[PDB]
Amino acid sequence: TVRIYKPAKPATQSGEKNTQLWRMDWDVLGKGHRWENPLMGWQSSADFMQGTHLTFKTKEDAIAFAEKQGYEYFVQEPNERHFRPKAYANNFLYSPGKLKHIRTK
Amino acid sequence: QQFSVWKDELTIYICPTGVIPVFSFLKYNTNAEFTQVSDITAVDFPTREMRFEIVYNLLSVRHNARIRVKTYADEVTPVPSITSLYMGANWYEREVYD
Amino acid sequence: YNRNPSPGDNPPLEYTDPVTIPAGDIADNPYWKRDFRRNYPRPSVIAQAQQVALLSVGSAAQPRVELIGEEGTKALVAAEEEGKEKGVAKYLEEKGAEEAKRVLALTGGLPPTPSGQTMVTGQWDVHKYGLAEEQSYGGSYPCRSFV
Amino acid sequence: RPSFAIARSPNEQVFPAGAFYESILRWNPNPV
Amino acid sequence: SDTLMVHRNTPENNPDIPFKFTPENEKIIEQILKRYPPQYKKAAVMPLLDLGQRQHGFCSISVMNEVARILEMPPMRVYEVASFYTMYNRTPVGKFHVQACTTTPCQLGGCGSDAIVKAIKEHLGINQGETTPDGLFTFIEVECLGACVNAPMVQINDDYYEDLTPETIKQVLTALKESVNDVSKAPKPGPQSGRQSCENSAGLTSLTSEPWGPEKTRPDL
Amino acid sequence: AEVELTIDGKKVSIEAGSALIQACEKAGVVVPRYCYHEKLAIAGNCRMCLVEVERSPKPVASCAWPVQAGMVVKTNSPLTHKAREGVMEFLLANHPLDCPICDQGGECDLQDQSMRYGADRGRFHEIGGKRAVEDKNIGPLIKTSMNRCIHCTRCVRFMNDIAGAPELGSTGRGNDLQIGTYLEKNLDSELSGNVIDLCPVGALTSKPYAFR
Amino acid sequence: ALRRYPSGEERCIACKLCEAVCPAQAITIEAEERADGSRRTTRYDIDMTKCIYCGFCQESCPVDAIVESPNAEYATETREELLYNKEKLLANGDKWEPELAAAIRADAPYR
Amino acid sequence: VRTYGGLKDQDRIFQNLYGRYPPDLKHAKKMGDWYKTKEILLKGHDWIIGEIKASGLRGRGGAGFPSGLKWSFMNFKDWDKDNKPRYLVVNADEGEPGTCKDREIMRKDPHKLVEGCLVAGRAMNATAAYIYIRGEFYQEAAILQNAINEAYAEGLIGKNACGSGYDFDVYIHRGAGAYVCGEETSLIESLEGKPGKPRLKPPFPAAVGLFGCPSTVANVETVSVAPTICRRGGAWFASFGRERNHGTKLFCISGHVNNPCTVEEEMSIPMRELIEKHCGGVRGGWDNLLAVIPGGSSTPILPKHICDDQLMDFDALKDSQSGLGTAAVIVMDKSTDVVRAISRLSHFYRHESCGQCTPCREGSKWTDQIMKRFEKGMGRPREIDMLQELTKQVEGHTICALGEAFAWPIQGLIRHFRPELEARMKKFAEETGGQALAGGWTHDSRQKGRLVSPGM
Ligand SMILES: Cc1cc2nc3c(=O)[nH]c(=O)nc-3n(C[C@H](O)[C@H](O)[C@H](O)COP(=O)(O)O)c2cc1C
Ligand code: SF4
Ligand code: SF4
Ligand code: SF4
Ligand code: SF4
Ligand code: SF4
Ligand code: FES
Ligand code: FES
Repeated sequence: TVRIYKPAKPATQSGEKNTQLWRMDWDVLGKGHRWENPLMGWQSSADFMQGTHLTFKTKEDAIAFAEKQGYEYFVQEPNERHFRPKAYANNFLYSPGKLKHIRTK
Repeated sequence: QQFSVWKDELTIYICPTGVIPVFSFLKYNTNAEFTQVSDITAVDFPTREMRFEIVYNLLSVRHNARIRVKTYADEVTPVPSITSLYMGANWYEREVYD
Repeated sequence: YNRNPSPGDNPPLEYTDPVTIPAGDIADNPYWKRDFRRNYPRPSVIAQAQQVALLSVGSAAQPRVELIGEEGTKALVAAEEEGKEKGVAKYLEEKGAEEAKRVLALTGGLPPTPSGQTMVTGQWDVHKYGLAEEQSYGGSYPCRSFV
Repeated sequence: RPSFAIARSPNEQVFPAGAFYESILRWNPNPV
Repeated sequence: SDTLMVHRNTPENNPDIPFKFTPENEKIIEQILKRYPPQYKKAAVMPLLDLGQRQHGFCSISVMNEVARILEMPPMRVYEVASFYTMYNRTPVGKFHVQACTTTPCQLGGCGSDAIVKAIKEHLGINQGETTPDGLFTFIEVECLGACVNAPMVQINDDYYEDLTPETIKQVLTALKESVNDVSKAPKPGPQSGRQSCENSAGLTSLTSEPWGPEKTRPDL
Repeated sequence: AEVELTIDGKKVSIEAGSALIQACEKAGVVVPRYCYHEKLAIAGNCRMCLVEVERSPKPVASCAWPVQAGMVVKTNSPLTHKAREGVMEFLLANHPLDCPICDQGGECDLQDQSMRYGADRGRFHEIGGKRAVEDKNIGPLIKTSMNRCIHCTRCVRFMNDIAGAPELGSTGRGNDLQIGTYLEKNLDSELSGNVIDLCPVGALTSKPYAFR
Repeated sequence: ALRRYPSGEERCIACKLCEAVCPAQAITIEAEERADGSRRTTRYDIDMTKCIYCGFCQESCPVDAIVESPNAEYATETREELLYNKEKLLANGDKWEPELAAAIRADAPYR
Repeated sequence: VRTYGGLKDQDRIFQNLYGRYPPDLKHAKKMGDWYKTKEILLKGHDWIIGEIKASGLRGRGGAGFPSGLKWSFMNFKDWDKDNKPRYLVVNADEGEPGTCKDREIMRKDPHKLVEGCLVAGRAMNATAAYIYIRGEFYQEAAILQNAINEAYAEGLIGKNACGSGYDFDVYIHRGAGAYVCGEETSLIESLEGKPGKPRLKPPFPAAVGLFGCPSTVANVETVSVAPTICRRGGAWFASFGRERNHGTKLFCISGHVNNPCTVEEEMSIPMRELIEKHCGGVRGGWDNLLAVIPGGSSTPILPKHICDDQLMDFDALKDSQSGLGTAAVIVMDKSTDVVRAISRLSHFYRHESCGQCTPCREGSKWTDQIMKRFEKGMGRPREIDMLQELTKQVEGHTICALGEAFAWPIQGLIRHFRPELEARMKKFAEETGGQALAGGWTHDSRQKGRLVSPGM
C-alpha cells in the first residue's frame, strides 16, 4: 500500500515550500524494513522501496499513477487552517472588568 | 504545438505522429540543415498522463545552430523511430527503450 | 628549478585570498543588485493561439492596426479567442496565400535562417573557418590546418 | 564585605519617604 | 557596569526573607491605588516598587514578591518592570548613591564632568560601580539627569547638586558624610557657586521688569 | 465584509480587520517573518516582514498593518529588498557562530531566510566582539543556549497567553534584554515543550533530544 | 583520520556535515551528550570500500576534525579491516598528526 | 524684512523662569494663571481647538506636530457615544540630553501645567489628566503635586472645575529611569504597569491609548501655554516667528558658552543672536565656535559655516538637515573632540534602547562599538561609508523614533566632520604600520596568527 498525502508543514519552521506537492510513499512493513547489522551496527534493509517517494502536482494525478501501476493506496487529505482575522490593537483592548490575564507585549 | 526560447536554445513541441515529417523537414530543408542528431533521451513525469517526455537535440553544422524537439509517449503509446533519417539515432533509441 | 621549493614549503603568509571590490566591498554592494541567480530568465513560450494573435493584430513592437483604447480592447481579445479556436493552419487557409507571403514578409521575404552560436565578431553567426596561413604539415601529408 | 542599607528590623524605614509622598497623604479630591 | 539581568540568590536576597509594608507605608499605598482605575491596579507597580525600595533599602526579590501579591500580578510581570527601569536598585546600595552625569552636555559644560569623577574617585578611593568600605557611598555614572544648563552636576539620593567644581563636589561628600551624626550639617540642595537655579551668572537678561498679570486679556472673555 | 486589495499587482480579498501578512498568505505571496505566528498575538518586533505600501512613507510591518479598502502592496521592490537585507544583518551581528553545535541546523528559519533574503557575507568584524549571555535553568525538558536568542517573543507569548504559565518573561533592556525566568524555576506547564518548536532558533531545545 | 586539539580534546562535535555531503554515503555517525555534557560522537565509521577519496568531508568540516592523511600504503588482507570505526580513526589521527598539521599549515591559506 | 528675536518681558509667558516667586497659588493668581478659567471652560471645546489652531502652536516635545490638529484627533465622529474614560497624558519625561526646560516649568510655575491640563483636557474632552514625571525629578514632582493639592482644595480642578460643571482629575505618575519612556506609546505602556516598550501604530492613541481608551500625549510646554494662549489669543501667539513657526520657545543653552542658562525667546531667532545676547557668547568668541547641536542630541550636529546664519525654528533647521527638536543647544568651541562628543551620544542611546525591535537593539550596540573605534582611528576609511549605510537601514525600520534618535547624530558627524574621522585613521595607521582591517584589527593580524577573513 502507498500513502498519498500532502506533507504537513514542519512544526519547527514557517516555510511552506514542502507542502505544495502531493507525495506518494510506501508504508513500512512489519518485518524487513530495518535491522541491526551484527558486524558494524549498521541498519540493514530488505525493503527495496524504503528510500523511494514520488511527487505529484494534484492527487488525481497521484491516484491515476497508482491505479495504473496497481498499487494499493490510501489518500490522506490535508488538514487546512481555519481562517481568523488578527489585529495588533487587540493586545490593548479596554477591560471593563477584572483583567483576567496580564499581557507582556 | 508550441515553441519556447530560453537563452539561445530553441525548443519545438510536437505530437508523436509528426515525428517523421518534422525531422524530415529539419534534415532536408534548405533553411534547416540539422543533419546530425546530437542526442536522444527521455525524462519521466509521473504526474503527466503521457509520463515520458522524449527529447531530441539536433545540430546544423552549416548554420552553426542547435535545436531541441520534444514529443511525448506512454507505457503503451509508441513513438516513430527516426532511424530511417539518422543512422546515429539507432543506439540512442535503444537507450531510451532500455 | 623544478618543484623547488616543494608546495608543502610555500610560505602560507604570502598567498592572499583575493576579493573583487564590487562583490567584496563593505560599503556599496547590496546583494539584490548582484543576485543574478534570482534574475534568471523564464522560458518564453509561444503556442498556436499566440502566433495567430501575433499574425492578426501584430505585436507590441509593431502592431497591425491602431487599437486605440475602447473598441480596441475588445478587438484585441477577439484576436485571442480566434487564435484559440482556429490554429495557425486554419487561420492561414481562410486568409489565403497573401497571409503566407506575410509570414515570410516578417523575415524579409525569405524564410529566416537559424541563429549562430558564436559572437566573436560581435554578432551571433557561424564561425568562418578558413585555412591557416601556416600549414603545419605543409602539403606533404593529408591534414590541413584551419584557423 | 561592606555593610549596606537594609532594614535590620521589619518596621524600619531605610530611606526617608520624601516630600512628594507627603503630598499624597495630603491629597484630597473634595473641596474644603 | 556589571548589573545582572537575572536574580542571584544571596543571604540578603531570596524569597525566604519576608517583606511587609509598614502600617505607615500602607496608608501611602491606599492613596496611590486611588489614582488608577480599580481593575488596572497593576498601574501602581512602579509607585509600589519605589516604596519597597525606600522601606527596605533596595528592590529585593521579597519586595518584588509582595508588590506582586498586593496587585495580584504574576511575579514575573513585576520582575520585568523592576529590571527594565534602572532606578530600582536590585542589588543593595550604600547610604548615599552618588550619581554623576557624564552624557555630553555635562562633559562639556563648565568644568569637565571628567574632573567631577576624578574628584569623586579620589575622595572615596573607589571606581565606578562599587561602594565605600564604610558603606556610605555607592558611586556610579548615570545618563543625562536633566540639569545640563547647570553642568556639571550630580545626584545623591533625591537632590541635584549642580554647577560643580572638583573642590565643590569634594566638600559636598564631606557634608553628606558628617550629616549621618548631625542633621544640621547636611549640604544645601541645588547648584553651588552662587547661581540660583538656571539664570545667567552675570546678571539677568530677562524677567527684570514687573510681571504682567490679568490686567491685559482679550475683551471677549 | 471581505475588502479587496492589491499585493504584487494581483488582487486578493480578505475580511476587514485582517493583518496584511494574512492577505499575503491568502494571495500566495511569501513574506519573511520571525515574531509572527498565526496562533500567537501580533508582536511587530523582528522587522523581517516590512513591505512597501502605497501612500506610506516608512516601510510597514505586514504582520501589524490592517488591510484597507484599496491599498497597493509591493513585496519585491528595492525598498523591500533593502529592508530585508538590513534587518537580517542586524539579526546576525550578535548571533553566535554555533550552527555546527546547534540542534536547529537544517530546520532553521534564521539560516533559511538568511540564504533567501539576506546577503551572502557578513560585515560585523568588531574587535569588541559579540554579546554573550549566561544560560538559564528552566526545568529538565528545555535545554537553553541563550546567545542564539533573536528576541521574537514567541515563547513568552505562548507561555503567557496560550499555556497560562506566566513564569517565562524577559528582563533587562536594550541589547542586554534576556528571556527567562528571573529566578531559576521549573516551568510548570504540561504544554511547555511547545516553546521548543515555536522557537525559530535553537535557543530553547529539547534536552532529551540534544545532539542526537 | 580524526584529529584533536592541542589539549587532546576531540575536534569532532557531531555536526554531521561530513555525513550529509559524502557523495558515496560512506560515513555513519551517532551522537549524544557526553558525560560532561559536551556534544561528541558515539559512532564515527567510514566504509573505506565505499569512500571515493574526494575530500568533501574535509572541506565541509568547520573544525578541521576529519582530514585525509597523505598515507596511501594501507592495503589489507580482509575487507573487514577497511571498515573504520571511531577507534581506528582517532588512532590514525594520533599517529599522523604532525603530517596533518603540516599539510593544513601549507594549504589553509587556499582553503 | 523683519528680524525675529528679542521679545520683551511683557510679551513673555513663563514669567517665573528665574524663581522670583514661590510656587504657591497666591503668586500664580498674581500672574494671570487661573484668572478666567471658568469662562474658557464654558466656551465650546471647538473654540479652544480653534484658538490653539490659530496660534500656530506646534508640539514642543521634539516632533513639532501642530498642536491644534493633534488635539482634534481625539474629538472623533462619536466621542460622546461611549462610556470609556478619556485621558490627557502630559509628557514630563525629559531624558533628551541638553534640554532642561521641562523641569523649570514643573518647579517654577506648577500652576501653568495644572491649568494647562485643565484647558487642554476640555479641548479634547478628557476625564483625567496623567502627568508622567521622570523619576529622578523627585523634587519637581513634589512641588507639582503640592500645586495639584492646592488646586484640588480651591475647587479649581476636580468635580466642578472652576464652577463650570466639568469633571476633571489631575494625577502624578513618576517614572523610574528610562529615556524611552518619553516616547508616546512607551509612556502609555509604562503608565499601565509594563516595561516602557513602545507600541506599533496603526493602533493610534486617539483611538486606543492608555488602558485601551482614547488618549492624547502632550509635552509639558505645549500644555502649559494653552491657557495663556486662550487668555491672550491665538493671533497674539501667531505674531512671533515665521509663518509656520509661531510663538515663543524655551531655549536651554549648554556646552561651551560663557554662561549656560535657560531663557525664553522667539521662534525664528538667529542662532548667533540667541547665544550672544543671552548666554555671553561662545567661549573664546564666536570665531572659536566649532559646532553646535541645535535641538538636543537626537538632532544632527551643525558646523560653524552654517551656524553663522542659522535661524532657530523647525523649517530652517530642517533646511540645513537638522531639527529644532527640544531647542536644547549644546555648543562646542574649537578645543573639543567632536567625534568623542558624538561617541558619548551613541553610548547614551545604546543604554536607552528598550530592546524590543531588531534594528535598534542590535544597531545601537553596533554603532556604539564603531564609534569607540572611530575615537581612536582604529579602522579603514571605507568603514565610514559602512557606518553611514548602517544608519540608513536603521532609519525608518524601527517601531519608534529612538531609532532615528541614534541614526541622525552619526549621520550629522559623517556629513560635517569626515576629515576628522579620516585623520585619526591616518594617525593610527602611521603607528601600527598600515591601514587597519575592517572591524578594528591591525594590518598585521594575519601575520600574528589571528582569524582574518578575505575582504576585511
Ligand atoms: C525616544 C523618544 C523620546 C522622547 N522623549 C520625549 C520626552 O522626554 N518629552 C517629550 O515631551 N516628548 C518626548 N518625545 C516625543 C513624544 O513621543 C511626543 O511627540 C511628545 O511627548 C508629545 O507631542 P507634543 O510635542 O505635540 O506635545 C520622545 C520621542 C522619542 C522617540
Ligand atoms: S539558530 Fe540557526 S543560525 Fe543560529 S546557530 Fe542554530 S542553526 Fe545556526
Ligand atoms: S528564546 Fe527563542 S522563542 Fe524565546 S524570544 Fe528568543 S528566539 Fe524567540
Ligand atoms: S568530522 Fe567534522 S563535519 Fe563530521 S561530524 Fe565531526 S565536526 Fe562535523
Ligand atoms: S572522501 Fe570518502 S568519506 Fe570523505 S566525503 Fe569523499 S567519499 Fe565521503
Ligand atoms: S527603536 Fe529602540 S526604543 Fe524604539 S521600539 Fe525599537 S528597540 Fe525599542
Ligand atoms: S547631560 Fe548631565 S544633566 Fe543633562
Ligand atoms: S513578522 Fe512582522 S515584525 Fe516580525
